[PDB]
Amino acid sequence: NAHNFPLDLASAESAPVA
Amino acid sequence: HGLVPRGSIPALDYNPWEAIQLPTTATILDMSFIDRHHGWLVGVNATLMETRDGGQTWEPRTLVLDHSDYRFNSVSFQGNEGWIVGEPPIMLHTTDGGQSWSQIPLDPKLPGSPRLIKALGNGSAEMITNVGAIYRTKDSGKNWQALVQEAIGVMRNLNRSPSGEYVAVSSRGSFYSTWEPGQTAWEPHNRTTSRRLHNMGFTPDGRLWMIVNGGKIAFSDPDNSENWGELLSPLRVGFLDLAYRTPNEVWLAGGAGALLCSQDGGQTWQQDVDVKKVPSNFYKILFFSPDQGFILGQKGILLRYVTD
Repeated sequence: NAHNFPLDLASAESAPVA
Repeated sequence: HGLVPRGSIPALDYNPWEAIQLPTTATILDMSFIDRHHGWLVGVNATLMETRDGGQTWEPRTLVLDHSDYRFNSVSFQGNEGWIVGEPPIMLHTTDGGQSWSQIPLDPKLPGSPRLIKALGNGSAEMITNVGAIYRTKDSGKNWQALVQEAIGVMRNLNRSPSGEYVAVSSRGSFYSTWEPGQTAWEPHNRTTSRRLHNMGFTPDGRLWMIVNGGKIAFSDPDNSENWGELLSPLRVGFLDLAYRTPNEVWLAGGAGALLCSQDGGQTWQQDVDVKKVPSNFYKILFFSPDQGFILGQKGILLRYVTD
């Protein structure tokens, strides 16, 4: 299965977990 | 436990590995060190543990997540900056040596699930997914850019070279693929044995190594990374990982306590008979220096290299 990937990603603001 | 009969392959005179039982039965999947003493390990069921004595003792660290079913696949520290990725998609990040951790929500467009993260220090990292997507961040994970555009199939047993190259075996071991910076796509390679490929990685001298089904290994040609030498049979058992401690000393880990060492760069092999007592497959060998190394087992079992 051939796949073409998003060129850019963005992350929402991080949340504390520890 | 672990009595080996006469006629086996020659035994190593010394056992440098000590078995450790972690305070868990979770399988451990990866480990990374900040310096010689302070390190971290991760595993199934969102297991996260910290050492401050070089891995002699480990303490669990509490995380508050939305559930505890995550498989933490990979952990990587460069200095005080550390990253963890896992499945279903999760990413954790620290900038203070793991005192405090934040979850970085991963873009829902992420292709596949994270399999490896590599800390580059000072806000940069690269991440690879099981379908071979490669993303780099330079701003502590706020933005990611694709380093490759195209791939085929599901990858397995990703390995990274010192210069940032990757090699991966396909999900069925029928072929393998390579990528290096500047390539818009992975390049697939046909395997050279009938036997299915189980794992591949890099030597300290610019070659590839491969483990194939049936307890056999091979090394690529220095003249031509796509020509492979003769299949070797170290035990005359399936092997799971291979790792160099020095240019010439190679360790080969397999099922049911199988652990071999070669002191001639992989030519001849000796069995570490002492670790055959330990009732665990040996999945992964990690050397962080010539003096500091761990082998990941099952049920919370680790082997720790003691310098001797």
